[PDB]
Amino acid sequence: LKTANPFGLMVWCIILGTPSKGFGLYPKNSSWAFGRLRQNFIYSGTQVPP
Amino acid sequence: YVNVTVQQGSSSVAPEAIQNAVVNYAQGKVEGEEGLVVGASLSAFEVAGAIA
Repeated sequence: LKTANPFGLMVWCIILGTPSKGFGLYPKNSSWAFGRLRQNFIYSGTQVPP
Repeated sequence: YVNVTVQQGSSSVAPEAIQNAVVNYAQGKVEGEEGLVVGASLSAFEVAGAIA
């Protein structure tokens, strides 16, 4: 009822047998191309207003 | 260059996970496998064995 850990959710999935890669897991930094600033290499208004 | 065909089965796996496992088998984290040393041919059978 309060599980927030994606690891616990994946363990639950293994318990129940459902496939897991059909679900978005986490918004954390572990996702590709994330950072505290992350303002570089992106269209930061000098190129394109996003 | 390698081509791989696979069916999901009953538990989906991210392709990047399999790719990482294979490319690190190229250096061979696992015991008993030297890897791709000088003068070492490669076969799809060995890659499938590493995956298994």
